[PDB]
Amino acid sequence: AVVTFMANLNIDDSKANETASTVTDSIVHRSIKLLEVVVALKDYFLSENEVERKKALTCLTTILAKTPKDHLSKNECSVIFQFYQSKLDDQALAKEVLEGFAALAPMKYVSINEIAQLLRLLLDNYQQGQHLASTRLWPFKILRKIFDRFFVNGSSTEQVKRINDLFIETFLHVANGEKDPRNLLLSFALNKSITSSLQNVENFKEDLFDVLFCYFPDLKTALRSAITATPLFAEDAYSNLLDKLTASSPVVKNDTLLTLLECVRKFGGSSILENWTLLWNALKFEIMQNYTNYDACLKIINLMALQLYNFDKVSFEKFFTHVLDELKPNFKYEKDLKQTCQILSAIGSGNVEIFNKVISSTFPLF
Amino acid sequence: LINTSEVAKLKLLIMNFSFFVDSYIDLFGRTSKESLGTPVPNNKMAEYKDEIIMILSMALTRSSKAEVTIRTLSVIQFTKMIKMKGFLTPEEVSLIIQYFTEEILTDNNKNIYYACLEGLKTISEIYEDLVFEISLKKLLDLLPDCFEEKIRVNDEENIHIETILKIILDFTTSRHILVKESITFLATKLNRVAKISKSREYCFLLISTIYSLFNNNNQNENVLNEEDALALKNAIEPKLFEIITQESAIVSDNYNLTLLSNVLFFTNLKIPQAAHQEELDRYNELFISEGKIRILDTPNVLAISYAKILSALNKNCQFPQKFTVLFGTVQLLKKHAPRMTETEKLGYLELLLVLSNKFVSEKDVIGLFDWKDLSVINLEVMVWLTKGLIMQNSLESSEIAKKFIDLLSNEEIGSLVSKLFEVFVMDISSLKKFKGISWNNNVKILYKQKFFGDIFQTLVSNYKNTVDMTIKCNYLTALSLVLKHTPSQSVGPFINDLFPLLLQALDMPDPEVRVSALETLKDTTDKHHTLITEHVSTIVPLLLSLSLPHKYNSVSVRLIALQLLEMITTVVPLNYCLSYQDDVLSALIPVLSDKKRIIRKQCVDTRQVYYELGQI
Repeated sequence: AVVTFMANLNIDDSKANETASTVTDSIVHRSIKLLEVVVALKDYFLSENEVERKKALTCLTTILAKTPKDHLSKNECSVIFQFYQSKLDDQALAKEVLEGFAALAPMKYVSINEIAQLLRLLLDNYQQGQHLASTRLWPFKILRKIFDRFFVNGSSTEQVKRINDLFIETFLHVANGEKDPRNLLLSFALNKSITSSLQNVENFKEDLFDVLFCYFPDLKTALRSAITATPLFAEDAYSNLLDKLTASSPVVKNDTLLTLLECVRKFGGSSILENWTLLWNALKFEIMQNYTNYDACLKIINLMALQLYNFDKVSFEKFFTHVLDELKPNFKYEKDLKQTCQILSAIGSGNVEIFNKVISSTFPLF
Repeated sequence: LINTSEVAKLKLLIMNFSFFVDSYIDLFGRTSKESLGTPVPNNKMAEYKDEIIMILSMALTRSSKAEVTIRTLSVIQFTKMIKMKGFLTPEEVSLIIQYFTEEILTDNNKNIYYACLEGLKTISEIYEDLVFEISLKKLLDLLPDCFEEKIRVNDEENIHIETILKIILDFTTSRHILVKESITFLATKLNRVAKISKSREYCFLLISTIYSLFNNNNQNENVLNEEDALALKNAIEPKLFEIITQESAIVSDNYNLTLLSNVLFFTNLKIPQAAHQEELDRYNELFISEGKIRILDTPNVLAISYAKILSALNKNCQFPQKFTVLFGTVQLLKKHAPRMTETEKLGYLELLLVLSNKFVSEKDVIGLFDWKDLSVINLEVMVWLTKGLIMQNSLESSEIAKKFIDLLSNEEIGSLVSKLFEVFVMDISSLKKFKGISWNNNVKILYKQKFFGDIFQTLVSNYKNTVDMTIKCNYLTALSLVLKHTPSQSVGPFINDLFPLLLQALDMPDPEVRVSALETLKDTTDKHHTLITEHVSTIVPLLLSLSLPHKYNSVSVRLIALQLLEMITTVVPLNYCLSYQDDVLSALIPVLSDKKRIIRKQCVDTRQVYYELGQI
């Protein structure tokens, strides 16, 4: 197969995928020439001139992604040796290394030595996400895929239990330098998953929202689904969410009311049973303050009442008696009927029993 | 480059050399801790290295003490020449260290003083053993056996006894060998000045220096590593109990005992977890189960240290005796309270809080509840436990909060509860999610705001539903003591209903509530304006009385009254502000003439700004 040599030498001619197809044809022909072409490329990008090195490296990464057939773990670790040295030397060739990382992370051919060498040195020398638009765009990809490969709790962390804690601050290392919305979405989704799927985040929590808040201002619903992903944002969510009841701009108020919707939905009943009084105080203040914010806060009140009712009838009864003690003159008299009547309208729209409670509590008044 | 001691010639020589050192650096390199002795292959500066060394040595030393620029440039060029990779031998840097130390102890000139400090610190960060051997050991040797002596550097010039402590505080902030040996030697001298000498301030300063050096390393987590901090602990801790045994100034003064508690908390904060447990067990055996000291049977001051011990020892390790020590300290607080001293009682309360937030679960606390007895000790116990419960963010703490509000409607006990109600919301400084530690407690930062949202509303409703001296004063004091620790700008929705009690809280003895309410009116008038406009005719003379000198108006309180007067005059339109110019101008004469002068300067500024706003 002369196609092997002609592709291996014509990649320097900036043929891009045209010679990559010939490389694949060569690999099909001789079935052993993949290693020969990659090792002949190993010193082919060793030349300092930019064209030679970058064009050899792009095809090396492409055909390495196209070669998951025979690919050993220690050979794998040796493959990223040149990836790291190219990261260390210069940029504008490190991008191809970035697609190579984002291609080698998904595959199961990641050794224990590889996961450790990654989690240590991919930020030791490269310091991912610090420079250049694409050279900061792809690091989020490579860390996302190395998370979703085996570090994600699909098979728990029986052999990747070492990377849990340090992955927190290696994702925090790659932050505060990405401004394009795609990297923002990526960081949001990474926080969302790295809190919820991942275990023992409570030891190192509340710092993963730092990158999100720095990227927080549009297409921001990923951050909003993140702050509601797991009850670990519980301690975090209110920490910001109550403050967002005091926000001035109504768009963030509405978005944060939606986030509190998913929060009350997926923080069980213990947290809502904990914070029912303060949340009703804040949401009544916002009722007096105000897809608008008013329907969002009525849905907040409805879901919160439903959560107390389904979790503990005692808590929902305490809520109902507090609401009655505070608003009964409003219902019985001719003052503030709109807001309070809508409040118990949303409350009673939860179930038949709560509706009967609302009816028996308000109809005798007026 | 000719030998000269003249200010002009030597100064131009030194500032020229300042560029040749840079050329040499750019051509060859700079120091690394591995390249501390490795020289570059060839250059012409090596042929001139003796001349530049000699000229720098005579420029700093063997020179008059009046040279500020000459000696500053001398130490700067000394440091810069050190900054080259192994081009100066350890003998040269030893001579430079000796020069810096001698010229810094001889001359007080803060130019040469702080320049020599900078040079010594750079040598410390580039030469551990060298500086520790020449400068640090000598400085530790200048101090004598007895306190309050003149540290005779030479025949005439002498420094203070605290000068050595200040110099120790200066460097060794990031030098592992320096800081560890310094902690050891300062502990040795603490023991010695307590045993063979009779001093208090020297022991206090030494233990505070130990605390500061531990803090400067726990801020880095690497100057004293986990095992390094363990070894230094094993060195200092027997040296700390042996000075506990003798009356010293750490047992004689409870403040030095608190400094020892801080030192133990810092040195156990950097302890490996595998080595925590046994130590914890030892403590769990030394303080609770057995030992001469029994915190569960007899009150003792050293118990306070054990609190800092428990927050610093591991949580997710086997600590079987946690509920029993909580019950024992509750019983001791109930029984021994008249004979408990302030340090003992505060330490046992901190121990209660540490167990509540760290070791004992919420079930132990809720099983310890007894509201039948309306005694002071019972309220202390329930408040300091439900404080950790609030710090844990649960129903009970939030529901117990309402219980407290209700019980605060009592006449003679509701007043005590109101004045003690500050405890629920305070900083801890020992149980938060500190950097490093993660097993510290069940930390929740949202406790403050949540507690406010649970307390304020009911309090204000009760105040507006109250008549008399006592119960209204209780409501005001409780809401004020809650709002004082919670940030005022973080509690916004509550401000509107808070404005009546906000205006109420401006006349009461504690300057703490005064500063808090003044800050809260600042935030309110920054945000709210209808309340300010409708209430200015009421607030202005109250701020005037605040600005008047009084047994309750501190100079800071009057300064804050000035600041609020300025802020409310800025926010309120000119219509009302014109009507309230002369009163402020007249009732401020003891404020621009009081004991402090920032108070005086700011009262002058307040008077001038009021006058210019009224005249325009």
